[PDB]
Formats: sequence, structure tokens, C-alpha cells
Amino acid sequence: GEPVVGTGASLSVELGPRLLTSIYDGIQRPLEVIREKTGDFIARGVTAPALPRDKKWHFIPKAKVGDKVVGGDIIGEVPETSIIVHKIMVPPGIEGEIVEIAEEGDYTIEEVIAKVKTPSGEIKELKMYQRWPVRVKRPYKEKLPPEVPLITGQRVIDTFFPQAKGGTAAIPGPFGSGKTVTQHQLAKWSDAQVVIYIGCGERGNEMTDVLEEFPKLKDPKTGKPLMERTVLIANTSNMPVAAREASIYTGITIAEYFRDMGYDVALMADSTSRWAEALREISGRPAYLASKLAEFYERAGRVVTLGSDYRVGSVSVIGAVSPPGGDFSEPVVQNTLRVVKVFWALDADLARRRHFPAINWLTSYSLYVDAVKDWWHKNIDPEWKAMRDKAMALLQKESELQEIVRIVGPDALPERERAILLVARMLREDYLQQDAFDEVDTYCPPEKQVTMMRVLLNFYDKTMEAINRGVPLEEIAKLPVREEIGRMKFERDVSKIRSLIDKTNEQFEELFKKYGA
Ligand code: VO4
Ligand code: VO4
Repeated sequence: GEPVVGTGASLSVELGPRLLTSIYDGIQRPLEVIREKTGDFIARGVTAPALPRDKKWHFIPKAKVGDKVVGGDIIGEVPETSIIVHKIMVPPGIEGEIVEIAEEGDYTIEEVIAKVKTPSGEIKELKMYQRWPVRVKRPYKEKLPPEVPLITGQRVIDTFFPQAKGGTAAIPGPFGSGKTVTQHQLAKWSDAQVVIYIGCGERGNEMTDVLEEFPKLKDPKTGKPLMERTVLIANTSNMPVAAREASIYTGITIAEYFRDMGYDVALMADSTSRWAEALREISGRPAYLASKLAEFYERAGRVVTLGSDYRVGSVSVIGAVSPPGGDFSEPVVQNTLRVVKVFWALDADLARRRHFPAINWLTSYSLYVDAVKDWWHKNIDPEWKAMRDKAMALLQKESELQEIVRIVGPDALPERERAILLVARMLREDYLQQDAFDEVDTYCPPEKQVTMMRVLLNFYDKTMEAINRGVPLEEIAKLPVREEIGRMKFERDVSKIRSLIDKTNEQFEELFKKYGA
């Protein structure tokens, strides 16, 4: 219900209390499964609102009459779930003095909780909510360069293929896939305060997957339901093409809304083996979509937000990649990999071998290693990057030894080359592999990740020295500290884990003894 100029009608989203816990379609209608048809234009439809009008939200003022405010200043707070304090912000574009502000009380979002007098003297009435055109990226002061990692708790990601806050990552396959769980681990454990999940597609016709068993789903950081810090955006198959395409703009706009408050948010865009009909045209001009995609992904970022006070937020984006053929030379994957800075190569050969997080350490990548190393170094461990590089070099080396051995067998391999396989094997089993279903190992804090890495690297250093001093590998393979090393991931007390470093040294020292110089 508006004019023509460029891209369709108004085309907007409402941003305020009860986005959280809400399950929406691709254009922000509350959830019963429904339909919008279009092109680059607009829609018809039915009567459901977005944020509810009836609901009365407690509003705490955070400014007084006489305050100068700009686009994005926080004028009040609303507890909205037991996890998220919602921040009421002067919408972008508006600045002035506060002439009127509501009082500690309970109000429905339709109320006016403030009036601002702009410099030319116009009076603006501010609601608890605000409207925003999904296709326009919400403004901000500055986009900071990648530098703070999105800690995921999952060893292989955090060590070898870090995501940066405000970074962009891709991962195979549909999220609903039962072959792996890192997708869930990512959603549930990343230190983003707010999760915006765009759950594309669905299976069968009984109707009840991600819909039912999710208001029940527990948030392990707080014991409160994960819904209490999530916004769900449903893409069903019986929904219409245009609503699905709009859904990710809807999601990212909502995400930008939460970063604007000073929150870190993660946005997960699911995806399915489905042919988008680009190759329907013949004469009238394409790869123009590749750039629509790009433009999407570069709406991600950690930013200085609008406001008077210095404030930072981020939108890190994780996107599912599911080529029509399960191919992976399909344009969908090329197109994504040309934009994203991080690929987590989920791998069916790993899953079959029950190597879990089935993330291939050889074909994955992160362009954020350098950008985050300083954070690790300054906060957790000065040796961080050196250590990841050394482990990566050992896994790389193992790869080559494996190749060669496929051909000529293991029988001719020298002790030093066996030692390398022994230790790379520890590295694969004691570090890479993580048990997502263990109550301790489901999450691995930075401090524990680096200690564990020290223990393995120290073991490796000692192993090589031992071999070089003539100690049989078989005597190293049996070293009793190995059994402890293979269990360290289940240990909660980081300093007990650390103590394995002296245990190793001692056990190796005994071994040097036994084999006089
Ligand atoms: O569930 V998978 O992303 O390893 O095909
Ligand atoms: O993304 V892969 O399942 O070809 O490692």
C-alpha cells in the first residue's frame, strides 16, 4: 500500500518486543503456514500482525526530558524474556532533544513512550517499536575489521577455522540433516547473545520437525529455553518462492536490529537442494544473482553502532550450502565460496568413520586466522598461532605420509615417520574429535583448548627427541601418559589437564634414563 519508485512497495519489518520467541514466515507474519506471490514488486495476503498490540511490556526509561539524542540512542529498556533485555532506540534518521518521555510502567507497543523535538523543530513520536525496509542495510558509524573471534567452543573450528564476530562462514548440506550436529552446536554455543535462524525447507508430510521440538529446546548457557534468545524464520516448501527469497533480508534486518543495541548476533541461513530458475530466460539478458548474494553477505559485520555512546555490535553470518546434485561444482557453491571468508568442509567420509565434528581439516579454510590471532595472544595464549600452525603442519605431513603409504605400505617406514603418525593420530583423536553429547566435552573454553594443545605439542616435541635419542617408538606408544592425554577432553579442571605436561616430561625422562647416553 504505497507508490512505485524502484524496488516494490514499502517492504518492511517491525522491530521491537516479541521478535524473540516469535516464529515468522519470510515477511514477518506470525506462524500459521501461508503465501506471498511476486517479482521485484509487492504482495497480497492475510490479517496477522507481527509484534502483538495487546501485550503490555514493562518499560524502564533511560533518559530524561532535556537530553540530546541521536539516531540509535537508547531511551529505555524492556525485559522481554528472562535472557534478553530489549533496548528501545531512537530510530535512525531522528535527532533532537527529549521533550517527553514515558515513566517506569507497563505499555502496549502502540503507545508513545517519547517525543523528540528535532533541530528545525518538528516533533517526533517514538514507539517501543520501529519499522525498517528489509532491503536497505541498516546504517551504522563504522565497520570494524575482523578481530574478535566468535568463540564456538568446538575445537577444530576455534583453532583451525575460526569465525570472526561479524564474519561470514558457509557449511554444507541442510541444517536439518541428521548426519552431523555442529550446526546445532554452533547455534547453541557461539557467544552471540541472539540467534536468528532462517530454517529453510522441510521433509515428509507429518508436519512437526523444527516447529515442535524447539520451544522445548534448552539453552545450555542459562538453563532457560533457547527460544528466549532466538528468532525463527520458517521457509516451508508449501510456501511461495518470493517469501523464501525475502526471508533472508528479513532475518538479516532483524539481526542488524539486535547488533544496533550492542549485541552479538549469529544468523544461520539454512538451504536445500532446490533449482532456482535462472536458466529460464533467453533474450533480454544472469550472474547478477551472484552479486545479490554477495551484497547479502556483506551486510555482515562488527560495527560501531549509531548512538552518542561508543557501542559495538555484530552480525556474523553462517550459511548452509546445498548444491542441487550434492555436486559441489554447482554454481551455488562457487558463488558462495567466492564471498564467504570461512568454509567448514563437512565431510561424509569423516561421518562414516564416526570422526566427529565431521569437519575436513584439509579442505576447510578460514581467512580470519591472522585477524583473530591477536585476540588469542593477548587474552588466552601467546603461543596460540604458533601452536595452530605447528599442529596444522603435522596434519598436513600426515596427509602426505598417508598418500605414500596407500601405495607402498607401512612396513618400510622409519621410526621417525611412525612417530609422526602416532602423534598426528593423537592430534586427530584427542583434539580434533569432540564429543558433542558429553556434558563436559560438548563445550571447550579457549583456556582449555590451548592447554590441551600444549599437552599434545609437548608430547610431540618429546616424542621426536626420544626417537632421536634412540628410544623405541613402541615404548613411546605405551607411555602411560597417553591414556590420560586421550581422556583430557573430559576433564573440567584445566589445571589438572595442564599437569599432564609435567607428567609427560617425567615419563619421558624415565625413558631417557632406561636408554643410557
Ligand atoms: O549432513 V552432511 O552436511 O555431512 O551431507
Ligand atoms: O563439502 V564435502 O562433503 O565435498 O568435504
